[PDB]
Amino acid sequence: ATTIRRKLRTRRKVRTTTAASGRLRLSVYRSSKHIYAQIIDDSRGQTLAAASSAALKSGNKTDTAAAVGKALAAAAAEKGIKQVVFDRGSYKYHGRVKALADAAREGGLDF
Amino acid sequence: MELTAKPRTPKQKLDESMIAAVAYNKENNVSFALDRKAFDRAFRQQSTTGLFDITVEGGETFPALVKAVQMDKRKRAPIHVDFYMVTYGEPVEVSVPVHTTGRSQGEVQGGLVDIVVHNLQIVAPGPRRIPQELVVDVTKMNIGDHITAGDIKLPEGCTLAADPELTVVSVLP
Amino acid sequence: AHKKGVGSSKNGRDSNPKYLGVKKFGGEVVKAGNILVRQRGTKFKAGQGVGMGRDHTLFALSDGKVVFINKGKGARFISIEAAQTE
Amino acid sequence: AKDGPRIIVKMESSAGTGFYYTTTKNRRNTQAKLELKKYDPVAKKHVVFREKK
Amino acid sequence: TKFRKQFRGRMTGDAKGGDYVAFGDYGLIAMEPAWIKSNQIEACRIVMSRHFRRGGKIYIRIFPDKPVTKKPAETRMGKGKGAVEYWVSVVKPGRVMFEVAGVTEEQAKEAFRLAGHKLPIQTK
Amino acid sequence: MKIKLVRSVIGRPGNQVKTVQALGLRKIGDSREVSDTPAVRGMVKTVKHLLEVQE
RNA sequence: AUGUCCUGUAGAGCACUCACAAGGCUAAGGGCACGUAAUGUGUUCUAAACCUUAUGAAACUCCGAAGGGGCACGCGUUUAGUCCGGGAGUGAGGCUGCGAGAGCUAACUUCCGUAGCCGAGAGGGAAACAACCCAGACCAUCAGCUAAGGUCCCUAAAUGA
RNA sequence: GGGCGGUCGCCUCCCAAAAUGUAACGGAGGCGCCCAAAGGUCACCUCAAGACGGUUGGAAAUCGUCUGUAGAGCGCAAAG
RNA sequence: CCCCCGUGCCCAUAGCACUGUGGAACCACCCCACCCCAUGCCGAACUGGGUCGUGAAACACAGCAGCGCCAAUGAUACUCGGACCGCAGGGUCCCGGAAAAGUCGGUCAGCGCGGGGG
Repeated sequence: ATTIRRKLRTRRKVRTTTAASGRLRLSVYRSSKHIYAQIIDDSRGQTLAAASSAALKSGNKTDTAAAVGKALAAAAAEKGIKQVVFDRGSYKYHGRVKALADAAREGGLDF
Repeated sequence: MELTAKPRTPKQKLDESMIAAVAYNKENNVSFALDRKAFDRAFRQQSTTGLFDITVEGGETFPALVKAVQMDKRKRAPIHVDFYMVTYGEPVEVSVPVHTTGRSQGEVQGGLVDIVVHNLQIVAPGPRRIPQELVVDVTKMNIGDHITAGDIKLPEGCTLAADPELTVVSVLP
Repeated sequence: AHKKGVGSSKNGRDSNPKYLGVKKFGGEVVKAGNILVRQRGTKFKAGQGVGMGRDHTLFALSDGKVVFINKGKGARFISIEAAQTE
Repeated sequence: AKDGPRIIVKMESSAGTGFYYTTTKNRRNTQAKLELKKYDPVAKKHVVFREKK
Repeated sequence: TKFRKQFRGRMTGDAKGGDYVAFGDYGLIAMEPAWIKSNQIEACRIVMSRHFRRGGKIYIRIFPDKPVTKKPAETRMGKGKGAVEYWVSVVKPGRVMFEVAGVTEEQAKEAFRLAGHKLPIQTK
Repeated sequence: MKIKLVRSVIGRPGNQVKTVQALGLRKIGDSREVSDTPAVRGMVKTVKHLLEVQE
């Protein structure tokens, strides 16, 4: 259940970046292919660049999230580099929410 | 059976003999009028049965039909009704009536003339025309027969409304 | 007191509605809509509720507070054209 | 407000050095006499509260 | 013979209404909310059935609205009591429409009987 | 360019009366012109059938 | 004049509310019936009620305004926007319009609000007669016209077309 | 009108006259609570209701299912 | 100009049904299961690792009315206002604002926005 279950966190998330706008958003995607990130500052915005693979390629779920949490925690974070951020947390918390956010402050960001 | 007239107001619409009139043909709105002599040739014998002309003041020639019937509420001075004219690509309202005619084979057990008091039928008609040819009221009023609305001698094609199952004539003497 | 049938002799009761801020009028944190005496925050009365609507208003100053869950509060960022400062 | 063991309850806490009766009730569904608790008093932290008279 | 209870109430006001329909045979309509005493319309069909026939059924388009509350008369200087009157009130709706022939409107001839006001028959 | 006035008094609600607090004028015997405010072209049209062209 | 937002009456209309008429169908329904392991077999009628036909309404629904308020742009008449105080009144009205409430929609009976009127000023019309059509005044002139009302008379004014 | 009866506080409106917006021997439902939790946090789950035939199962209580302007329920009138 | 995980605008001119198709980069199933997470029971949509296979209804695309859905200044219904028929309603004209169904059309849009390609 996703395109029927996934509805809990959407507008309820954006209520701290739009009720304060002092924290960033966060994409977060399953796929289990690649990893990426792609965030945008303030709820009134939704456009920014990113990157891709061409780094270390060997698919995974656990140890692959914490990576970009620092491997690409500034490569795209041009504007300000870091400026009070908040995580998405769409679904549960398998560990991709941990090993990412717990490897987020690893390189950058002030959460 | 001519036309002319114009008045964009309910002035000559409430002055002895006249009407009000409505038109919305393809690029042809306005509100005409016309007198009211033999202006009750609707539900008589012309109920969509056939379609002559009119020769309006100036241009064109639109046949059209009658667009149901209406007369007048309570009295008998038909306040303004309506008038369809075949020149549109989606309105509704069809005039397919269902009468009552004959000696009434009701004196079999107990029952009088085919009643019916409604003024609405399960009908549909695609374009806009409403032919004139249908019965339904007869067919040995007794039991193990009946004859209402659901299919019958139906204009031309099929039907479309909502739920095909009104009541209309029926039997039940 | 004491009562019975075939007669009755009971009172009746209401309260003060008192809407207050009257639409396009300055702003500040007045009140408006005592549909619910407890009330709640609002910031900036957009005019919400079920179905499409929201009060054509736009007029920044301060917070707002309004109605109940019945219609809707506001809290919108936007003055009216203003956005920079004051 | 009535009196005579039937309906209503008349209990009201007790806390050492945390002067306050809690001043609220419920009912005798739960045990009588005894009445374990916890919860904040004057302020500070939580204090005694064990109920008695 | 209308409601069975569901509390009293109702108020007044006259004009016309809305309940006219293109009849199939020989209509008949009211013309404003005239006078019918309920216990008048309680003598509307039977009077329209002295002996029209052994059997026979047609159609009407109305139904008893009513209550009024009249109260005694020992000293009218009070509130109320209860209905104890009853009335229909209508517009220009259909109520008869024969389906026979030679008879035409024989029972729409002594319909005007219990009718202090004007109630034509028309036709459709 | 040369304006005049209608011909009526009582029998008119306060709505039209708001043509008085607008263009101050007593009686009818002698009427006059007006500024240059097209946003008044609709402040007499209530009982238009009483005035003239502009004489 | 204009910008902008809403209230949701009047009504349409209906599909959650109460009930409404006719047809198809509905009897998981009930009983008249030689039965009789639910009765498999079979039958007859509302009835819940789905669709259709297509019903009403103060307390109905995704509809929709007159009007009104909020402020703003600007001036036409004038202090309109702007509180503190010496002291009032006497609390018990009437009527036409606007709609209901108790009500054989009856009552210069009774409740309500909204313009006016008489409680604080006269007339023509209205036979004279508080709210009705016209009109509210500084004292004096046997000076003029307008609206109502009238153009045969008792007391004005064309039995003019 | 005396007044037995009936009335004396709060809350739902109908009628109240689409902002506020009154009355009434005009009318209908009650009360002066609950709760250590129907409070705060995070999470997942759409309710009555029919149908499919299968249990002690002569309806109904069991379950799977589509439908479901969701018609449940959210502590006791009522509106929102 | 290519296909395409995606954030809005939005809120039925993107509800359902019919044809077929792409799979290798998009996306589904799956595989293995003890361990992070420990699912009312189990680990199946909530689990750790991924190279077969296939894309079948579910993932996509245009054609695509069977009814929906947007569907008009135009006659009606409703209305600030003016003298009147006239009985309260109701009603004539003057006369502004100016529903709905019905008349066509269209419906399976469209623009910025992060890419795996000849």
